[PDB]
Amino acid sequence: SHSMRYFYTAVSRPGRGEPRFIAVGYVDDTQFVQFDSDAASPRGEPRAPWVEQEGPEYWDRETQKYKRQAQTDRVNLRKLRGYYNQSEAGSHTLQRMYGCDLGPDGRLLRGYNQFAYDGKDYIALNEDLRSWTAADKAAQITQRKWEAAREAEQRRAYLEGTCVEWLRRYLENGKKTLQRAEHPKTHVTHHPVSDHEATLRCWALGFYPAEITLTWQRDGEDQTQDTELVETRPAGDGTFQKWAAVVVPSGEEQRYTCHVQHEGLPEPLTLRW
Amino acid sequence: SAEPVPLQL
Amino acid sequence: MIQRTPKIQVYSRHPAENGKSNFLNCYVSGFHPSDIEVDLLKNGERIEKVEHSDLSFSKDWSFYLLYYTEFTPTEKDEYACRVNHVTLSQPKIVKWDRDM
Repeated sequence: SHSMRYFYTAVSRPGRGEPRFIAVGYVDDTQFVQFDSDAASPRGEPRAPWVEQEGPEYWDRETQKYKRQAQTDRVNLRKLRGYYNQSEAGSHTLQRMYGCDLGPDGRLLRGYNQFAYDGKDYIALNEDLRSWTAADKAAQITQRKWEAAREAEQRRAYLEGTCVEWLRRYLENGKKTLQRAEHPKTHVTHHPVSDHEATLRCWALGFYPAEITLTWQRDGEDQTQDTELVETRPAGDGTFQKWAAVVVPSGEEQRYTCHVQHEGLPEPLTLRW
Repeated sequence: SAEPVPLQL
Repeated sequence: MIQRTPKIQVYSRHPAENGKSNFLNCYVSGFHPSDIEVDLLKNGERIEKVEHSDLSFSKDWSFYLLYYTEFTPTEKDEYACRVNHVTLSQPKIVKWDRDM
């Protein structure tokens, strides 16, 4: 159930000059790397103890890569401005997401390589790793350029071999925290609303991994439409938080049951107020 | 480890 | 250029205890572009030692950020999160609720 993902953010500034280049790298929901072009001497930064044991020479190589990407996204943003017949005036965004989902053995389950320009899909590597999906006419230019260059075939070697070898090294290096599941700490809170209503709130706290879903059931029936759900939030210690809420009649609370499914939970929990 | 050669579109 | 309005969650790291140490969080998510002003407030004032996560995105390309300050709840001090983005007609202030 493990994946390595890399997230790149390139933001142009009005007129000319260097764009803003941000690179984040994650192993599931645990970040191990940051790069920020906004530094007079930019460097690769380790965000997890398991990559800190990795050689200082490995740390120069990561920096050179992101320094190559930052230099490359300036020309990418420049080209797209021309694909969209846009001026140097005004800030634009170019995002790339690439990475690997680990299979049941030490094989690639799925490979990703996709782009967004101003937060609209641009081009995506298809599941076969041989093909691309262009969203507009502009992206079809990148696509015809990419199909001629055989970019997909070239990018295949990294997703399949390299991305996998590294996720595996990181999973062995961080086996203590990366390879374990921390179950949520469940409880229910009751909050009267009126003479005829009351909010029933099911909290899930201190869990790892993220968004491993809660539910409210009225007499065995899942409340898929009446459930007030908050987005899964980082606690800030590597753990996550989420709650599920439901407004219920005055004295009917007993019909409502909260369900929790988590890989750290050997059995789906049922709880009431 | 990041992908070595950058993607030019 | 598509512009998306931020989602704001104001909360503490561990459950609230008056007088005991904690970390105050403001999770901003689902926003596009990346330029954002995020501030944590103690009694409507700007907390100076508010740290943040390294900008990242979701499946839909929307951005997310985590701002945090190591705090102490009390009953009197009123913490909140203030956010500013292109989308907002005026900055959004979201009060920290112990049970939110």
